[PDB]
Amino acid sequence: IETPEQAKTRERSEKIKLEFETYLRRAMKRFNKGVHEDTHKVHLLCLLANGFYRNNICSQPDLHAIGLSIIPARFTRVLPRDVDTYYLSNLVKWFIGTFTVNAELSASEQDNLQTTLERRFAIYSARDDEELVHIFLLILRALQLLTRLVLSLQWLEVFCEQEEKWVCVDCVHGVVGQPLTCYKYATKPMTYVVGIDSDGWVRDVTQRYDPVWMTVTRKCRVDAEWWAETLRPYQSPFMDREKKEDLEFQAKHMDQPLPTAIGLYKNHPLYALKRHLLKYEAIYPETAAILGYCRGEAVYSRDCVHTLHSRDTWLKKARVVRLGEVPYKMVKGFSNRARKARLAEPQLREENDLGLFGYWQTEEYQPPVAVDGKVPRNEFGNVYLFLPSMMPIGCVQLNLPNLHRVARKLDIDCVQAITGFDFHGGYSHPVTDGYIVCEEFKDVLLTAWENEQAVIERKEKEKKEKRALGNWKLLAKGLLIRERLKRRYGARILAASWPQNRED
Amino acid sequence: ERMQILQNFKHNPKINTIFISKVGDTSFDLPEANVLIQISSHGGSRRQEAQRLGRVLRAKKGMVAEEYNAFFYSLVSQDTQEMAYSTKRQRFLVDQGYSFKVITKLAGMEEEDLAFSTKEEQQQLLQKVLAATDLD
Amino acid sequence: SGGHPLEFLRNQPQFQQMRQIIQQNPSLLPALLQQIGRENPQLLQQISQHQEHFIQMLNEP
Repeated sequence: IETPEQAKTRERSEKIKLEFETYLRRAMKRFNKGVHEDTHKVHLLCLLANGFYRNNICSQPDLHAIGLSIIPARFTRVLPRDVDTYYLSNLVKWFIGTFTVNAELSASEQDNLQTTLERRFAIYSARDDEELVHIFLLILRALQLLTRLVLSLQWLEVFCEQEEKWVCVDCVHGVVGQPLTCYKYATKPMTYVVGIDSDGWVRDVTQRYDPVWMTVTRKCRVDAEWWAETLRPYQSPFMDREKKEDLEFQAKHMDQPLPTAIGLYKNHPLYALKRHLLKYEAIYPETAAILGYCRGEAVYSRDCVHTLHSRDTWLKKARVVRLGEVPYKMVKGFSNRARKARLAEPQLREENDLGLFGYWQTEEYQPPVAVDGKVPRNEFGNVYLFLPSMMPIGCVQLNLPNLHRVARKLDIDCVQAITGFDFHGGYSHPVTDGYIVCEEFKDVLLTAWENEQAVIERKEKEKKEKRALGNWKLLAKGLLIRERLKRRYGARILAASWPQNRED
Repeated sequence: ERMQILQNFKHNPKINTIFISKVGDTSFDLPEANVLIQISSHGGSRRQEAQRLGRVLRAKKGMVAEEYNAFFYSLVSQDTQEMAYSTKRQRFLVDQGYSFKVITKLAGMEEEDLAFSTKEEQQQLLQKVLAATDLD
Repeated sequence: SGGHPLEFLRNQPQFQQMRQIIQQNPSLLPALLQQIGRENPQLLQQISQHQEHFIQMLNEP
């Protein structure tokens, strides 16, 4: 009703303010969640360091000697290679009847863990389950047994060469070789399980004990890359042992649980279920055998499911689709007015077909060769330089500012080197880095470019002075001009000068 | 900015006076107007300024009955070479039957207050013009 | 030598208290969390790389 343009401007300002406030809020939320995740990672690292310290204390020779003295002669005469499940069960049964649980004993923080364990040996009483597990670990290490202390963020793992397997031992309930029982009687909800050997090497054994490892835990754990980098310094030198453990884990997890929940099937390379697949993924071939049914949804091979890139991005990734290849998958696109035409006509929303060609349909992009001092160009007159291998043979990319002007002065071909695209401003603006020129004419041109720079280095200060000179001249004239008028001067005239003294 | 100024001239009633340099001949579209005042001359462009005048002024509804519905004024300095330029230029329009009345006295200037009322202000303008040397 | 940004934190009294807490008794864990909840971008950034020096510092008696 009054200044509609002003009302529109006010509405746009309010919209901009709201957008900026939402951006600030989401940035703050991102920062807070990142801080929380890093705090959780640091807490996990602190628990890992505590496990390291406990394992290091358990490696003392005095504790091992005390345990060996306590161990009866019937157990000291059995070689580690002859240790089986029955021997471990008998040792656990003896250990339970030897040390009792007594939390009423005084616990001083000043007393070190080694001193506390020595006191427990002297009194044959355990303050808590942790002390009992530590004492049993010392007893096992007394016989020089290859044993690992396993903590959930506790029990032991004994390596038996008769089967070459890690058997779990829990002295709390007299449990030997029952990972399910250890999982049931473990600590707070299980997300990570780490076994530290006496030598200090750490192994991930969460798969063995957690039956929900492949469905829920896998998606609820820490970053795989960061955890691998953290555990890289402490990787066990026994590469063959690690390979055997990995093979055993794979054999255990090869379609053993067979879950039927739809949500577990979503985003899973193990299963490769129905529509839950991503927008850019397809099934190659489409005749993949059905691996099972989940509420009427067919299971396909993940090796038959592939992510497909577009021909344009195949070229960007230095790959060329084979000539005549049928586009395996047709998807939608998000682009300029070509895409925006879907908004005007709804019937073209699904008509937009983008061919995502597979890796089997693309061989390789072979860059051309410059001939007769001519730089090859694309359909748009430029060169795609997403990768160095994409550079045509006989061409060099030069990051010289104002090089194209010098090339045109020397009549030298100069082609922009497209390296990327900027999506700012709502459009994918191209990004170019340097100019692609013929190598044979490269170096001389460089010199000319340098000469051009030298020209600027010669032709800048001079011109500045020129401006100043003019200013001085102007200033002088100004004074003179004013002085001149001073020499001259230091409505009646206008209204009646020429055409009045005769008319009136 | 040129388009913004044109839109303001077309739509905003507060601004109804636009200063245009030589670019107003053919470099852009001239919005319909009724008063066109020519102060500076090319030097004898008898056809260029005539075409410019034809393009500036268009037919306006409401004043069709009156024989004077569009106003064009040419400010010419007396006893100068601008007189000869104007005389040479208006020959083409006179050949088309267009009349030209010479106005030496403007009625109403005495009552209305205008700039440079005092002669010393005109001296200041002379100083400013002389400061603009032959470079400009 | 292995010049790390954690070297200043190696002898930092607050970080010395942190490493002493992490050494044996994790009872005071949340308090350090609050510290890392206040402002510690350098600790967040530099703890991802070269954990050997960090763990060795944590295990210093």
